[PDB]
Amino acid sequence: KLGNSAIVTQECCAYGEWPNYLPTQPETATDRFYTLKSVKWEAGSTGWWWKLPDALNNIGMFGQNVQHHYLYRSGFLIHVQCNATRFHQGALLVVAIPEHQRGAHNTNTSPGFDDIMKGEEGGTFNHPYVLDDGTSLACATIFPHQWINLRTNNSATIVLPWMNAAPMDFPLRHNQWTLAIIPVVPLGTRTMSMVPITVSIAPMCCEFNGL
Amino acid sequence: KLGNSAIVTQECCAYGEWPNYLPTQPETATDRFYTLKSVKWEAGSTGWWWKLPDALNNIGMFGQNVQHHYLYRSGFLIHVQCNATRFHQGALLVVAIPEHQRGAHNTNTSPGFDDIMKGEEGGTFNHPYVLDDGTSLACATIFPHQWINLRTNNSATIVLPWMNAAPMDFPLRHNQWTLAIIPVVPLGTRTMSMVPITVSIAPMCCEFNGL
Amino acid sequence: KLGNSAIVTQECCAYGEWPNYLPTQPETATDRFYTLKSVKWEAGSTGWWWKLPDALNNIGMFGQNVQHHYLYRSGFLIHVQCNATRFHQGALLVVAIPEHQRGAHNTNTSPGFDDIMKGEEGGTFNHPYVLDDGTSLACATIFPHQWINLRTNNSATIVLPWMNAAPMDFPLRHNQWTLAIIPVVPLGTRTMSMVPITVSIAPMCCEFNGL
Amino acid sequence: GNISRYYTHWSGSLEMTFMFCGSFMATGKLILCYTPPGGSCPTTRETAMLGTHIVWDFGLQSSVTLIIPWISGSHYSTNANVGYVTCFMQTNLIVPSESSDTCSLIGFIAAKDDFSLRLMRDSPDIGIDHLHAAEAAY
Amino acid sequence: GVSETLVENFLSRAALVSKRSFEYKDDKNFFKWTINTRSFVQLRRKLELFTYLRFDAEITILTTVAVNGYMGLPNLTLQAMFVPTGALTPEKQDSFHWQSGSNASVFFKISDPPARMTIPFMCINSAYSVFYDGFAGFEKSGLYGINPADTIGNLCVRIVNEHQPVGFTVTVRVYMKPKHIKAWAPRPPRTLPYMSIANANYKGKKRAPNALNAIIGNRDSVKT
Repeated sequence: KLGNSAIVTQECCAYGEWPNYLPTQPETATDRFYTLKSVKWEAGSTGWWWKLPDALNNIGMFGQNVQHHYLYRSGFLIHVQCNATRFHQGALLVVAIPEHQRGAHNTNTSPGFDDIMKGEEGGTFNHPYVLDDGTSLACATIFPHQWINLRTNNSATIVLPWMNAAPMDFPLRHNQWTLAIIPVVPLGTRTMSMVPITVSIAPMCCEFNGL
Repeated sequence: KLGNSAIVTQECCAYGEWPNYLPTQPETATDRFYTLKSVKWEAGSTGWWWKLPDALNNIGMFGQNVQHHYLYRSGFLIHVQCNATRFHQGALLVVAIPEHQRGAHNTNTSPGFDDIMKGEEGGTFNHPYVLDDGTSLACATIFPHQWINLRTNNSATIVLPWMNAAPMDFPLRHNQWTLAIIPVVPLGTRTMSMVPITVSIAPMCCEFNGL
Repeated sequence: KLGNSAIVTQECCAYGEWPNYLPTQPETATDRFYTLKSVKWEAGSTGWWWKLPDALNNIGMFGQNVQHHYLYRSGFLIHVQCNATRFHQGALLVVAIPEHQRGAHNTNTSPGFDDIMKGEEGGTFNHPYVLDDGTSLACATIFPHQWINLRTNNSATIVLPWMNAAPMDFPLRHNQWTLAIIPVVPLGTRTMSMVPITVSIAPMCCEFNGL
Repeated sequence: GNISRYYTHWSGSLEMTFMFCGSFMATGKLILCYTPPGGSCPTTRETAMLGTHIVWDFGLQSSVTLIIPWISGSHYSTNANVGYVTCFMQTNLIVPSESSDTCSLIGFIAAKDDFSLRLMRDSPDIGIDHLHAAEAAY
Repeated sequence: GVSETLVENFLSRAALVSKRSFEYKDDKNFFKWTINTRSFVQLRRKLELFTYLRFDAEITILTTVAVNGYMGLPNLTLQAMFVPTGALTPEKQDSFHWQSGSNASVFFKISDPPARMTIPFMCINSAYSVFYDGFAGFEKSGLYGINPADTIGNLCVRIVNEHQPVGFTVTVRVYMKPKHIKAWAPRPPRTLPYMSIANANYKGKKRAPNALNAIIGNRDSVKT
């Protein structure tokens, strides 16, 4: 439970690291679930990707601690929930890619500022089979990942530790992680369904230096 | 759990006799679930009957221990599972008839070899109300029986001890038991459904004498 | 004494290794003497060779454990008996050649499948003086060997341990040993005699992996 | 199978995991046969009972784990017969009138603790053409 | 090592990274090379299995010599000078910057064994960001994935001897070999062919294998 906004209930972690503080350390301002917009998962939906903390420069006391702090240091605690009934079938891969250097298809030109920086809007995979960077989705379970199989569960929980070689980073140009939700098995029902996928990001162990 | 083929999970018994060895005694060869074919239960399905161990002369290490052993001695542990959803209605009687001397309707001629010996194919009741032998289904709960009521459960489990006056028997001519599945309450849904009924037979306390 | 077939009575060993198990381990199925056909030793008989375990793919519970097991692991206990009277003279060398890479005479072409694989039929040396592979019979007592001198004895016994660099082997393509019986001193009597030579192979410490 | 293409001899128990991804009401059984190498690939479901196989009811379970045993790898560059994992229908697919009638499986594979790779060679996967920013590091 | 699957053993095979048959006669009289991971795609695909690395690269300059289509091969003196990510590179073959008292040259002859220096962990951060999801500097014009805390350095190599060296072409091979490798956060192996040495673009082959829509070569049916 994080912040005055009681949203979801957690205690799956990642990299064996529950976040601890390894100066401004927010614990009631930023440590709260910033629920994003719920994206409509249909039958022909390819994927979605949110680059953290680029998705949180806009929203909340974390967003004020980006515009008023030059260097940040934060781990995350993320929570994806896919509210579908007992007649929907489908499977998501909620994968959290560290340093997702995306690729541009078929050209020699690197991605620009308006292909990598989206923010709260998120984005969408174009070739999700190779994760938009030439690798493979079939091997993409080496990351911190979690399965939303709508037969079994409908929710996910990944913890994202501080993933930089640097001790602290500046937020408006670099993005550590990349939450990415790829429907492996596409959604099915006979009526032919816009099932929503709600993403709540909660920062953990925030530090901010340089007013 | 019997054999390298982990199939179903049990511990209902019958005749107060969990099988014990009262010479070749298979315990990893034959003691395993020989899953038969799943028969389609529809609305106009009368019944099904499998004469044991005539259904298992073909299949497996038990079938090699029939063709290479003159006398056998085995109890059984049987398991019927009827995989239907929460919209199917129906009720089976999984009855296990010892010495099911079947009858031929309307004639003075006894049943032949190709009316009693079927094997893996099984068979089907013609007049299930009298169990094809002039008795009655309404009194047929005096046998080892079990109810599959698709409202409540969908599985059954009967244990079949060694049922001979003789100490050991020869298998290619005599059949002790007769697993018989009679749908009392026939299957119902509005679409007008081929619900399958899967039968797994596992032998217990196998003995074989006479190579 | 091995198996239900009591054949011959033993306790000479070889390589200092009485077999022990260094998964399916037959001890009553395969551990038994598979008596082959008795070959007629005459005056002009050159030799006989049986590649083990190619001679036992056909015969017995070992033969079923070849066709139903991909990898085998077995030592042997072999027994040659040459039943001739007190008027026959002669001497056999019962030699057990590990890895008998045979040779084809006078040609550059390697032996095929139907010159190496015979099985229960056995085979016959063509140039027994060089053991069909260019070496020498005069030095062939470096193997596990045994002398049947019909003046003194008439029987032989060799124990064959597991002779592979590999831990387990596949049987239908490789043959470890090669029992070979070469009459050094040819058989003699004045009438001008088809003295038989009976070979009993008993496996020891059978292992079989891969159904 | 991308780390083991940087090597020559692999050996150890793999571990397959399948995961049914249909609706909550979808019932039926799948029989999952492991054919050991050199054996016969099953076609009839009844002759498929030869080695290790499991009847998997995906009405109850949603995921099964199928251990493949020791294989020992390239102990014989040459085409051959090295195992099969075979999955037949056992019953049928029983979905209700509202769920979609075309369900789906996905399958996973992980080596276990006894997996061992040795003798290192370069991967055959990568090669082909000229790259962009050629000689731009000079 | 204990196993051959250990990361110190998996990556520290010495790989060729540069090869410049530079022609010296009487800018083009020498070569430099930006030391980067992205040179040869056999090693590049192995370093891009990981996100963060920390390796002491050793550099083993092998210098050959060959006569063009005079019977003896002259034993020249060379200079492989490691310019880091700091001060200027020599603009000419005999400028002032070769005589720098801070760039650490080596002075090796051709007839010696191959020269060998060990460039240490050369970064600002605690690891090499192989993949960088950000932008350099401040502008929107900073290219994607180019971190200034990733360039190991430069390696300017010249022939120390004077001109009129006549048409014996000098082919210089340079072998990088990581040491003390500590590797963090592994990644999926790249399956599509490369486009540039700068970024992770993807095009695929025309048909499978290693294509965009099908990575494994197509069998006929699922029951094959």
